[PDB]
Amino acid sequence: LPSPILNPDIPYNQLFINNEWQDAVSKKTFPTVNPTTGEVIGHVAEGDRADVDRAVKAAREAFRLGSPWRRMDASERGRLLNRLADLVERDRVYLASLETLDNGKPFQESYALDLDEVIKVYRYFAGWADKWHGKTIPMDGQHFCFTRHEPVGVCGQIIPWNFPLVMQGWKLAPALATGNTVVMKVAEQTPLSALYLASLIKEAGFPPGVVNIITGYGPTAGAAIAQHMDVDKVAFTGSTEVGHLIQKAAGDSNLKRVTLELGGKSPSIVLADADMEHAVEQCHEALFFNMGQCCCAGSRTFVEESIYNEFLERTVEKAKQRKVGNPFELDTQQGPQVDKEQFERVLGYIQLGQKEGAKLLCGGERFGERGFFIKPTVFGGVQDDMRIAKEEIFGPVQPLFKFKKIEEVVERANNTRYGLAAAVFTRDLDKAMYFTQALQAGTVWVNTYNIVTCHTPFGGFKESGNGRELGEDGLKAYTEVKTVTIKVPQKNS
Amino acid sequence: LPSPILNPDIPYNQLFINNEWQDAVSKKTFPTVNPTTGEVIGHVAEGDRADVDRAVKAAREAFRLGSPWRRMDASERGRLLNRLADLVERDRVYLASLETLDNGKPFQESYALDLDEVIKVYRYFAGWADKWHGKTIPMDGQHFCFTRHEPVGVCGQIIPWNFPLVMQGWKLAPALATGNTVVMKVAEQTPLSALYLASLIKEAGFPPGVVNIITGYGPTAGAAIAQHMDVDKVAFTGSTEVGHLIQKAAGDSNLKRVTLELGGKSPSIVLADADMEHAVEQCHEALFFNMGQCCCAGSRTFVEESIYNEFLERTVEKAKQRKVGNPFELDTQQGPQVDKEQFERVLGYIQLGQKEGAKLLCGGERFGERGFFIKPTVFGGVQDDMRIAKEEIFGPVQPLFKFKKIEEVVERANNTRYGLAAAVFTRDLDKAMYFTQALQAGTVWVNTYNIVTCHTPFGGFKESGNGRELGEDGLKAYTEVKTVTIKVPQKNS
Amino acid sequence: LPSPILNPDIPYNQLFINNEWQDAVSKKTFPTVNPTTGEVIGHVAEGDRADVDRAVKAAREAFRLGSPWRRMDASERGRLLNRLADLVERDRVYLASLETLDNGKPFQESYALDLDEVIKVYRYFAGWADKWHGKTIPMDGQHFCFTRHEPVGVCGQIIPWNFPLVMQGWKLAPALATGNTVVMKVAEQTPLSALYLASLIKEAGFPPGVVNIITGYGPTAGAAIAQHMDVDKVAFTGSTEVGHLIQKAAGDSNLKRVTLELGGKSPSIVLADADMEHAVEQCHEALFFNMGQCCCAGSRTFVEESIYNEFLERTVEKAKQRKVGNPFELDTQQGPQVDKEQFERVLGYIQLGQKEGAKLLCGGERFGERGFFIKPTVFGGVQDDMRIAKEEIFGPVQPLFKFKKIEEVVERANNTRYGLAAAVFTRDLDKAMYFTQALQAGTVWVNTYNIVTCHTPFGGFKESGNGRELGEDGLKAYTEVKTVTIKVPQKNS
Amino acid sequence: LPSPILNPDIPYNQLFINNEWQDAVSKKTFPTVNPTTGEVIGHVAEGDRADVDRAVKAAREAFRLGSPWRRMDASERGRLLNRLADLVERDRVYLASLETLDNGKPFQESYALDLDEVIKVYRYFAGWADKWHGKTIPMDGQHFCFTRHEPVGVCGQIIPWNFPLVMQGWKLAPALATGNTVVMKVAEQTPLSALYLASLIKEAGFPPGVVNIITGYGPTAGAAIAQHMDVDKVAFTGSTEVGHLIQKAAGDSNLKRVTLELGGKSPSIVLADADMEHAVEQCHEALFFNMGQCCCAGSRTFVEESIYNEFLERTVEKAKQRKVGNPFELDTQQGPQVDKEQFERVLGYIQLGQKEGAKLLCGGERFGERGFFIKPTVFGGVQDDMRIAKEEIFGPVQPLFKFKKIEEVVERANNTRYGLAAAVFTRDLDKAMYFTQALQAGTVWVNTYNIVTCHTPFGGFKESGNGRELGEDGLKAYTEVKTVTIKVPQKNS
Ligand SMILES: NC(=O)c1ccc[n+]([C@@H]2O[C@H](COP(=O)([O-])OP(=O)(O)OC[C@H]3O[C@@H](n4cnc5c(N)ncnc54)[C@H](O)[C@@H]3O)[C@@H](O)[C@H]2O)c1
Ligand SMILES: COc1ccccc1-c1c[n+](-c2ccc(-c3ccccc3)cc2)c2n1CCCCN2
Ligand code: NA
Ligand code: NA
Repeated sequence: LPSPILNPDIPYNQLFINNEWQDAVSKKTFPTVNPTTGEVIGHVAEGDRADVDRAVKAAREAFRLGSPWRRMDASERGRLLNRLADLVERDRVYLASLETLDNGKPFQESYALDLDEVIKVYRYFAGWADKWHGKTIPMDGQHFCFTRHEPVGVCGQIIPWNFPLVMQGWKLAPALATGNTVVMKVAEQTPLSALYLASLIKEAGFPPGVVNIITGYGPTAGAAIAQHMDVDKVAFTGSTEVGHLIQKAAGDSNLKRVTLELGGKSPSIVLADADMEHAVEQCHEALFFNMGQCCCAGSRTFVEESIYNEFLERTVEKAKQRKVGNPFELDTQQGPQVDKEQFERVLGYIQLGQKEGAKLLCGGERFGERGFFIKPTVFGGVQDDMRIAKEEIFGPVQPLFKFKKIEEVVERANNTRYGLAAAVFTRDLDKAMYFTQALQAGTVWVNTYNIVTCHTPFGGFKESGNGRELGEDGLKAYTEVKTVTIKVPQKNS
Repeated sequence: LPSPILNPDIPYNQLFINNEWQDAVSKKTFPTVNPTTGEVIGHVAEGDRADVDRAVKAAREAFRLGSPWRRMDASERGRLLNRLADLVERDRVYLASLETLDNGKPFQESYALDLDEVIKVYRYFAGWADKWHGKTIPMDGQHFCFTRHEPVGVCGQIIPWNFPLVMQGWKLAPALATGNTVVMKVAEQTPLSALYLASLIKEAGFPPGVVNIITGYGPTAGAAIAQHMDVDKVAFTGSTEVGHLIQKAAGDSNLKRVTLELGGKSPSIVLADADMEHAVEQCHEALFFNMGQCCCAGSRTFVEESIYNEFLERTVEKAKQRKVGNPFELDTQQGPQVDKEQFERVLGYIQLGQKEGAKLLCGGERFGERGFFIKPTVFGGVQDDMRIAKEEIFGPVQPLFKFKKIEEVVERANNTRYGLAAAVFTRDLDKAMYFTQALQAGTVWVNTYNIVTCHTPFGGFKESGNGRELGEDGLKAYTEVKTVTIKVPQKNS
Repeated sequence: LPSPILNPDIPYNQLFINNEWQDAVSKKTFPTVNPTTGEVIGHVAEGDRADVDRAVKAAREAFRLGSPWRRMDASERGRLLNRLADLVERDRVYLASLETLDNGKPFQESYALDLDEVIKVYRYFAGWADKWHGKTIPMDGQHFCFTRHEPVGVCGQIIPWNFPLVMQGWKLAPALATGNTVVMKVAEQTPLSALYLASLIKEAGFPPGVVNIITGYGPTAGAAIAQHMDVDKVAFTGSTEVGHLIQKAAGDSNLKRVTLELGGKSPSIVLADADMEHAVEQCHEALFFNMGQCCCAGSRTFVEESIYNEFLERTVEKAKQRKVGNPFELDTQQGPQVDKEQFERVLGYIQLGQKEGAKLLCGGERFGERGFFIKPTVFGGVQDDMRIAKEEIFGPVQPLFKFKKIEEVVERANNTRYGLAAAVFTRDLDKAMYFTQALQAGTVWVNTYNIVTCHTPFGGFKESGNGRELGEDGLKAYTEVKTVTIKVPQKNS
Repeated sequence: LPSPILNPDIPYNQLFINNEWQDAVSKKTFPTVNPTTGEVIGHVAEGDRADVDRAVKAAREAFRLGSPWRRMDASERGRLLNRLADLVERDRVYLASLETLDNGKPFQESYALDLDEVIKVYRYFAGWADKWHGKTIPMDGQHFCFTRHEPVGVCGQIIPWNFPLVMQGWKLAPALATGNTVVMKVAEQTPLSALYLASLIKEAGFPPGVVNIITGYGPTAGAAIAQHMDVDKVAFTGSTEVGHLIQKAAGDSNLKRVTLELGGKSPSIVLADADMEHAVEQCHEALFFNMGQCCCAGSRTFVEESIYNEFLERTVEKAKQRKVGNPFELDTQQGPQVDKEQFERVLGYIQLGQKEGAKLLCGGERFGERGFFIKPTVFGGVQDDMRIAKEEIFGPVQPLFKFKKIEEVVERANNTRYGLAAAVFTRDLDKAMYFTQALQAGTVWVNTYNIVTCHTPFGGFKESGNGRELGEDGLKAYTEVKTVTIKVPQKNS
């Protein structure tokens, strides 16, 4: 509910390396475009391989035995994370406003959702810093055996544009809690907010080199991180397509540890006994949240025969009702899509939907004639074999599906190489308990959707990812287990 | 459906101490009665304080730093518990016959349920023996910190008669897996099967004095254990009143650790939307299982008012057809109560129910003319103020209660000093999820009853207990935690 | 290093109940005496049983199903704890000054040690609030099984006078992190600091009733808590003597869960290969810390033959060197003892030491003639059979012991009903590894002493206590495990 | 000292698929050679991609939702793994004889070490099967949240020849305990013992297609598994170079999860204050154990300069007396290398060491004239730049290095792309504690070597691996975590 800053000052537009604001070696820059107007907000440094090298070198120095970062109490890593949270909260209006400027998401979402979870993810992992225990192990023989939960080391972190601050949090927070150093490559489309955050990292007191931020393109900077021979781990969030190239690059370089957080085509499933009104609203936001550009979006809405006409009819009405407009307006629900390419990609899929024989129920075209706005779009009578049913559209397009039986809707929902998330809406206990086992997805929701918090481990089955972020389970990926085994004069229980 | 052994060889009738069969210092015996016939089976050693002191010395010595049992690999404690389970399997028919002889439960229970769980509990904890890890802890300062999950030491174990072999296993399996030594005091009513198990403990290869079994009366042998200045821990399963005393003896003697597993007045709650046929059957067996002598018996049946009369009629029907008879007949559903005293107590409670204004619906008197059999009894119209509603009857009496609202039946189910168990029957997701929170009991079942296995932590809220047994959580009471904190020259993460 | 407030305003001197400052029902008060001058600082409310009843009633209302405290996110319990930390830090000079006024400990200790650990313990458990997970359990049959880690409920907490704020932290922080409500009875000798803290609890935003503070006497208020029929748990820190009465009272009342943190006579053990200078200094502070009034104080210093004369000689010199005086002076190392009784108790033990044939090497008498100061006192040639060797003196008296062999010093160190802590000083690996297994104490230190932090579980073997505080292990005592078990239509791995 | 079986019956020479013995689709075989004699033993089926596809279909079907293996109690997966261990015990002499026949290791190794660990690993993981718990998570909002520790699914398992039975067990035991299905590709050099184990898997009672064993070449059969679009996970133990490829095949195919257990150049480090006799013996056996063909072989021996010459002379002495000969002679300490190719490779490295300027001290050529035997070889004067210092020789060659300072030898021990293991020999507490932190390897030993058991997480830093095997930590790679988040009507703590 506070009011935003409509023309924020953007002091930070350079590379953040070893706590110093820095131009690319090449001195090159590249523009970021405000998607609500189509106009150039400003220019940021265009980092390439040579800048990744400087960043990796600094993060390596910060990770070396006896560095300040390695020697500080685990609890001091906690306090630093906690202070960062406090700084984010202090500058919450600014940060959420900058997010809306650069990303285009509504300011209500940006302030009340994104920034809130950013603050929480930093606070949450602040708490884990000194509670991530190893084991003492009653092994055979005259031994004292235990494990250390050491950091894995220099982590390369690559994130997308859909939730810039949140995706940065998800990566930085657990990596820092566990004592790693970071070289992070943020999306080309949304470089600004992450840079203001790096100023807060400096203000918070993190040693130089522990966090380094690189703005630039994916195939240049990013491939440089994935391919780098002195990066111990890459944590990648992005398209399934690019995921394939990251795991390859790891095998091609130095066998760096890999976590992948990838695409999805997540099914919401409404049984006939569900609270209709609630299921229609949840499935509606399941897809339309963040202008359809959420990775775990409910992008296939499956609906039982007995209730499909009513469900369809109310869903259409909700799409038509959703406020589209300037995201700085408090009641805007859908901002523009992120850029020209994403915008045309989505209109292309709308066109494709119709060519394939899917029934267009509303929208289906540009909204207005400035920026990259698209009318909320719903498709009826979609079938499993259609391109719009199999591929990640990543936009405000809701395809509806009809089903009769439980066995059928399980098979159809799981018949995909994706497996990021899934949801069921039902009043019945046994049905809900069965769906939680049957659906092949990293997160299964019951009578809700998109409830991903700092506490909840999150990741794909199959080609939606490899490994888990958030919660206690999110720490494993940032941990290199060492087993210490010591000969003792006598063992006793 | 295997065949029982009737009137079999019973060599073990003495105290098991430091792996040698011994009578009490005073040379006394006491009789044990077959509840089916009413006839004395044999006499058994009558342990008192001087015998307990003997057993405590044996336990203390087997637990001394450097002993075989302390120095042994944790995995070998595993292999021993597993050998024990193999031996119980080999002699399964003999033990199931012996329990039925001495306690009175049907051979179909004794063989298929009791003995199966006994094997499973030695087997389950055999596996925990070498997996119960301490922690490495990234504390402040220039320190390596870790914890050892050491055994507490000499553990006094006092069990009841209702599941003589199961209760012995619930005690011995976790205690030995964590490497303690045991002085066990078996119930006076059911001494025989626990002594035969002791012969297998010896055959398995447990060092002398690790397990020490004592037969005797509670006020002498039990109280010597609870009051002993060299018992490190008491684990007690029995009556709430005796539990009060056990806790007082620990405070009056040596501040030994105390786990208490006490009585219940556990409610089964049947909502309007439940599967009627299933709910009737489940709540019938919740009470009458093991002749109403189960600690977690569903000894109050609360039923929603719209389905009350239907549930009532079906419940009386099912009580009228329960097969009462000789427990060696493979199809007897109900054996005799365990001794004269228990039999008369339950008859007293039937009478009491009638004088309080509760409607007797069936049974309500002795069955037959030899042994200690009671007809399955059901009461209707029961109120919360009645003594049969408040007190643990511990026999074949099923009181039925009527409720209208959710909020009313939670208050009434929880309005008791007890909290061992509870159960709900419903098809509704939301209602099930609310009751699992709202009911104050250590185990809440949904659409089932009495499902307590080696994996499931079991114990009481309020005066139904202190601590938990079974599962990983059952290991905590048998652990003394030692923190070890060592100056190191330089700490790195 | 900041300067203290020498005459702090003491606005809070009443009972804290349901967020309201409150006189005892009786309107009675009792004085607290400044131990450095012998003069009455002021009067606080004298709570008795009737005031405990009002406190318990309020904490019960705050714990009821659907209360604000029970419904708030676990993470909001974290934030509240974290804000409390922030408030303690804000008012750190005041609080540490008030502690020195009422307790008499040096302001350097009070500020740099006590207050620091108070801030950390609140911050540490703030982090645990939303990370204390239960289990999902792959049990036998067609079941979904999991455990809830519910709060145990209304916790009675009774603490001593030696570290008023710290002992309050150790109790409040984990109890609140896990969602319990509290009725706390603080020591009669040191009521003031805990009351200022309760104002911070209110300022932080904790719901009314969640924390209640009672000032008053042990046998009146305190026994009332231990004996209370609606208190679910008592956590007691105090004398072993009173511990016995708490566990009794629990058995005598409602079987409330009991944790006991009791006395000690902890041995430090210096082997011949230890860094002499360092061992002399560590063993010196091991006892003399907090004027000898630390519970885990190294109150028996065992020293190897080859090095005893040198060790003795340097230890004596350190005792004589230790600055005694006004605790508000920055370089004071030893303040006065807490009150007249403790003061004479210690001088009594000094007298007793000499009567028993122990060799007085320095001090042995009052220091000056105002307040309750005692000269640092060391005894040579102490033997295991002397009263000064067996009993908790709780003052600035260091007895030295000589030993030859490792087996011997193990037996002598463990030959006591106490077992709170222990320490060894040695350069040798195998020796250190052996001592960590052999010594029967809840904390074993290697080449240091008194390193107890929020991370490190802490408690007695034998009659030094029952259960553990601090670290992850500190949460178990404040947890009531509930096992939920649900019948499902089909189980799959 | 039990007696081996020479030239025994070997019925199993084909593929094990869906519990039926089958040849390859192409009907081809390949030979296996006895490294002792040099003579062909028998021929074995040559699996290729079409055979793998067959095996993947069998694994996929046994893993389908609702199958016997999915629906089975976790505890029964336990009991099956345990039956398997009983059967391996029954046929222990036959298997130990068969491993010695096919691989060449001494029967004293094969019987007493290898087979013992195999039994222990099936036994250890049998116990984990029903104890691998997920979590209940007190997340934000009106939600019950929990995790399921589901199996990842079809697991491709590729093992080497150096410990044919041990490596098979390290793979199958954890994977089956967590309820996966397996397609295993056994080494071409050592196919026989793994097929006999398959006969016991069938006798134990594992459902069809749960375990599927394939004999064949790496580039065909191995690569079909790593590249298959329906294998969910690859676990690979072998060479670093092949590990690179495995990681690339996963990225190029279906983003299957990858665990890699790769090569080493693990250093043993002997400080001046170490037990000389013990250190010589330990570092000698660290290298020559299993004929120098142990992944974690102590293949660099760094020795403090003050004790260098003494250590050198004693080490050559111990190399000169190692009993080289027929591995059925019970007292042979060293069998032959495994095949022609390995034999020539190691001879090449001996020669290479001489041309680089390293002093040959003993052996350094073929032993005898039949089979593939090499004399124990030691080099002195070795430098870090030499190829024998950098490359994994994987045979009976012990390079000796000289160091002065602590800081120097950590840098040099860590200066490698490898990090499987390391070890220190010292009596000093502080020095041991520093090395356990400072060395970059997944296992650090202190005053021992090669102590890897079922309890101890094992794996590489850097290019020695990704992830860990053995212990509780080894279960994580075989787990797909599912978060389940359910709307509830009211949340209470
Ligand atoms: N293990 C630990 O964590 C730890 C820490 C600090 C102090 N201590 C111990 O505390 C003791 C010193 O403090 P203390 O003298 O105040 O001990 P204490 O036993 O006299 O009193 C402790 C607290 O309990 C109260 N109390 C006294 N009698 C009571 C009764 N009958 N019922 C209920 N409460 C009663 C007191 O008022 C006080 O608040 C020493 O033995 C010391 O070793 C232990
Ligand atoms: C608030 O402090 C305590 C409360 C109870 C028990 C022990 C301590 C304690 C004593 N100590 C001390 C105090 C003084 C010394 C010391 C030793 C040698 C020379 C000077 C001071 C060491 C530890 C600590 N702590 C706790 C926090 C960790 C840091 N240190
Ligand atoms: Na932009
Ligand atoms: Na005072």
